[PDB]
Amino acid sequence: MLKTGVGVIRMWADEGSRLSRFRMLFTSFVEPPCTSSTFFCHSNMCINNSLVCNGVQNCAYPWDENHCKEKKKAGLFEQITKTHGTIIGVTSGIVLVLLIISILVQVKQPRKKVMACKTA
Amino acid sequence: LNPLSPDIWMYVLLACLGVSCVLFVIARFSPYEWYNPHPCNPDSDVVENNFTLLNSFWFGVGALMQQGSELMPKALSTRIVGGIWWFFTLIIISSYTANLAAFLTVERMESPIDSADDLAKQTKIEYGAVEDGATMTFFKKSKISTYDKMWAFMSSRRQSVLVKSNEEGIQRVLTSDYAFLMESTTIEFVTQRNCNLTQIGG
Amino acid sequence: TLLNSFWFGVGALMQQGSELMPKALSTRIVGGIWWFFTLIIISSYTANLAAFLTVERMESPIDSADDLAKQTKIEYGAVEDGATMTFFKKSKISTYDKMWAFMSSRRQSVLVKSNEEGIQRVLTSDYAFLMESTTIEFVTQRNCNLTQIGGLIDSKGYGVGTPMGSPYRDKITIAILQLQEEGKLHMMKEKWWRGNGCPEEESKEASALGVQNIGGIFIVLAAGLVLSVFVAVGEFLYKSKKNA
Amino acid sequence: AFLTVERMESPIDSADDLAKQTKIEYGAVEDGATMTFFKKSKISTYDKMWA
Amino acid sequence: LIDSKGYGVGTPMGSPYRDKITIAILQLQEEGKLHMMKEKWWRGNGCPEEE
Ligand SMILES: CCCCCCCC/C=C/CCCCCCCC(=O)O[C@@H](COC(=O)CCCCCCCCCCCCCCC)COP(=O)([O-])OCC[N+](C)(C)C
Ligand SMILES: CCCCCCCC/C=C\CCCCCCCC(=O)O[C@@H](COC(=O)CCCCCCCCCCCCCCC)COP(=O)([O-])OCC[N+](C)(C)C
Ligand SMILES: CCCCCCCC/C=C\CCCCCCCC(=O)O[C@@H](COC(=O)CCCCCCCCCCCCCCC)COP(=O)([O-])OCC[N+](C)(C)C
Ligand SMILES: CCCCCCCC/C=C\CCCCCCCC(=O)O[C@@H](COC(=O)CCCCCCCCCCCCCCC)COP(=O)([O-])OCC[N+](C)(C)C
Ligand SMILES: CCCCCCCC/C=C\CCCCCCCC(=O)O[C@@H](COC(=O)CCCCCCCCCCCCCCC)COP(=O)([O-])OCC[N+](C)(C)C
Ligand SMILES: *[C@@H]1O[C@H](CO)[C@@H](O[C@@H]2O[C@H](CO)[C@@H](O)[C@H](O)[C@H]2NC(C)=O)[C@H](O)[C@H]1NC(C)=O
Ligand SMILES: *[C@@H]1O[C@H](CO)[C@@H](O)[C@H](O)[C@H]1NC(C)=O
Ligand SMILES: *[C@@H]1O[C@H](CO)[C@@H](O)[C@H](O)[C@H]1NC(C)=O
Ligand SMILES: *[C@@H]1O[C@H](CO)[C@@H](O)[C@H](O)[C@H]1NC(C)=O
Repeated sequence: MLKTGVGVIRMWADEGSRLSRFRMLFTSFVEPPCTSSTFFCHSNMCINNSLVCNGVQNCAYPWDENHCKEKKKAGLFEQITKTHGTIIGVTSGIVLVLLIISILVQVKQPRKKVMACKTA
Repeated sequence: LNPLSPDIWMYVLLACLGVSCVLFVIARFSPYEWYNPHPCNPDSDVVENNFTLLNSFWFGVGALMQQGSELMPKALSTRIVGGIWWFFTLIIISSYTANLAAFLTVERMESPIDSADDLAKQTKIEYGAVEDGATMTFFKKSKISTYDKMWAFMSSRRQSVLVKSNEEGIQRVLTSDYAFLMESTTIEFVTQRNCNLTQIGG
Repeated sequence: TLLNSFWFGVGALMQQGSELMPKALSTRIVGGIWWFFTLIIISSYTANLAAFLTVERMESPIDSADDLAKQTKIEYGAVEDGATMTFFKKSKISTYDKMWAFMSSRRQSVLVKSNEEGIQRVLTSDYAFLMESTTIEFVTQRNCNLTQIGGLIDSKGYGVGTPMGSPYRDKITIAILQLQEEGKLHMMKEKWWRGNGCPEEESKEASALGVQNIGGIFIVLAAGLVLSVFVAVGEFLYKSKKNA
Repeated sequence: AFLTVERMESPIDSADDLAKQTKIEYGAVEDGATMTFFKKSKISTYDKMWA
Repeated sequence: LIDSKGYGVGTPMGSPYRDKITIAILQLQEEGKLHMMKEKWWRGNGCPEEE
């Protein structure tokens, strides 16, 4: 938590240990109180609004990316989609045929005083 | 509505629209269903069925809510529909009652965390402490096996769970699954000034 | 009729009632019992299905490597040319040679390279990886979705080594045997081999019945209607021939 | 309720769960290696079995 | 298993027969005889029942 204004991090390695790895992450921050366009991280910090929901958890706990994701709704409509939505509609392709044919049978063929064969 | 998934509720109502219509098709197709309701000297063009499209569709719902009806499946062709649609109902209601008797007892079988010994088990709920206060110094030199095991979490996984300040420690509880450990008076100040919080344990 | 009396049986078994209307005192005693036969069966079906959905007590496959010798559907495993693989290929017990009889003839996939690579085969397939018995007790308590089935096949033993001829062979043997009986050598085991929170399991609410749980009914429902049409054309042939 | 309580009841199963069962009494041979093990044990479950 | 003891062929205090039986015992574990000897005597006379 470098107090001053710039930082000059150093890597030292040689013929003995050339294969070495590290990956940094810096963040500018100001002490409280905290004005607008500054997500006030509770870590004695104030970071820029550009760091909000970008994907780096700067004020070490994920405070900016925590409580941040776009989601959806409508659990009845979360399956009207690929294959599972088709097998609803495949059987809906069955049931609707069983409905319209059941319209024609009742209208064309009555119940009262008729012969003992019809139907389709 | 919860004990059955919302695709089952659509598949049941699609079946009730289905099986009622298929029973309607067979009812004006079957020859051993055309009967004579004639009290007098029979056989003068008074041979009918009972099943309209309205009647066959109030045999579907009438056998789904388990009340029965009057529509009276008489032909062997139609009773097989009645012999299955009844068995379709008797599994759905006996899986609705069985599953709703699982939601109401699992919420009774659970106990809320009320004692830090039971917080020693809950790895899904993370601990907390103020940074190097009296509380943190208590656990790292404790001797009771449950308390050292509570330190065994916070030592190995420090990094996030050992927060800096008490005012900062409240917001971790307020915005996550956190189990912050402060002085017992400051809890009794915070709890009655912020009514959505509590003190579990002793 | 015989048809009417047999649609009083099913009509009172699915609890819908019927029209057949038992009128004689002789017949109502049959109706007075067959109704009571139904009301216990359905109330023991609903009661027991409300016991499966609130307390899941899942069973298991293979529980002893002798029963894993039968399961050709579940493939074996070993680290590549470790102590484990060398044990089976010179074993003598007929079950263990038969376990080698799988892995020799079908090598090619089931004899994986590394122990860390061997865990992922179990984690992502139907695999039966065979490692040292301590490393199981380390892996199982650090990855709570895994288990140890079976017991102990071989009996090895670790040991503080020494040069060939040394006083430090014997005077550590005095020292090791004290730590077993003092209880430290067991207490040291529960410091390091104890896992970080594996009791994460309990009776969870089922959250639904899905098509995976109850989907056989729609198969029974669809098969009943297709059977009915074959019955529906049956009277159509039967009545017309008797009409003619 | 009868059919879910008996499913919720588990057998005796690992001496830690025998530490709870006061209804099922313990045992040991008289002053053998087994009895001498518990009275100088240190693990809290085993001392409670000696208790 | 609660404790871990171990049986063992004894010897007088300082003897060559400590070491040269240790060579011999360790061969019988890996040859498989020492397990096969266990299934000669500890195998019971017909319990199976398939549980
Ligand atoms: C893939 C499967 C497809 C198979 C195709 C399925 C086809 C099944 C078809 C089924 C329709 C016919 C069977 C029931 C009879 C209906 C009753 C009625 O209407 O009056 C009947 C009276 O008959 C009587 O007098 C006796 C009645 C009591 C016993 C009924 C038979 C028991 C068969 C138990 C099981 C039955 C079969 C069960 C099938 C599982 C009419 O009698 P009749 O014929 O008019 O008399 C002829 C007289 N004549 C020559 C002078 C004119
Ligand atoms: C025992 C046997 C009985 C069988 C009878 C079966 C039918 C019974 C007849 C009538 C009862 C009601 C029918 C609803 C059935 C499915 C809806 C559903 O799954 O619930 C979903 C929505 O459900 C609702 O909240 C209300 C319905 C939403 C309105 C839009 C769909 C209705 C339109 C036409 C529908 C048919 C379309 C197809 C036909 C044209 C889930 O509820 P929720 O929103 O998540 O609740 C919010 C609160 N919570 C988040 C904290 C939990
Ligand atoms: C008009 C008639 C009304 C009468 C009412 C009676 C109500 C009840 C009255 C009294 C309660 C009975 C208490 C007695 C104890 C039972 C003894 C027993 O063990 O089971 C007995 C079985 O048979 C029985 O269960 C007897 C009772 C039922 C009789 C038949 C049903 C009544 C029909 C009418 C009711 C429905 C219609 C409604 C009526 C409006 C004998 O068992 P077992 O064979 O010795 O077992 C040993 C065999 N083994 C060795 C192989 C294992
Ligand atoms: C008039 C009839 C026309 C149709 C209208 C029906 C009316 C109602 C219409 C719609 C109601 C809802 C649809 C019903 C099925 C639900 C969809 C589903 O996924 O379930 C099943 C699919 O089912 C099949 O794929 C079976 C193959 C075709 C059905 C054959 C029926 C009997 C055939 C003739 C009978 C011959 C007679 C007797 C002689 C022997 C699930 O199958 P799964 O592969 O296990 O799923 C994998 C997922 N899992 C592993 C995680 C579980
Ligand atoms: C007149 C009629 C009298 C006969 C009664 C005898 C009843 C005895 C009933 C079943 C026999 C039980 C013996 C064991 C065999 C079960 C195995 C089986 O076949 O399951 C089959 C399904 O289920 C069926 O298709 C069978 C039922 C047919 C429709 C029900 C009508 C019953 C007759 C009328 C009853 C009405 C009321 C009663 C009054 C009459 C297997 O399905 P699958 O094809 O493998 O699906 C593959 C898809 N999968 C891969 C995703 C899984
Ligand atoms: C429940 O357990 C089964 C059995 O292990 C899991 O099925 C395997 O899952 C892995 C990971 O997705 C796959 O690589 C395997 O191919 C699956 N095997 C089979 C036979 O399906 C299943 O994923 C587990 N359930 C969940 C929600 O993870
Ligand atoms: C950094 O700060 C500016 C002003 O506070 C703000 O618009 C933004 O979050 C950052 N800048 C850019 C160019 O994204
Ligand atoms: C407690 O609950 C929410 C935080 O989850 C907060 O918005 C609400 O205002 C609080 N209620 C009070 C302070 O009475
Ligand atoms: C255990 O396995 C399941 C796969 O069903 C997975 O969801 C879970 O995350 C695994 N646990 C760990 C710690 O990897």
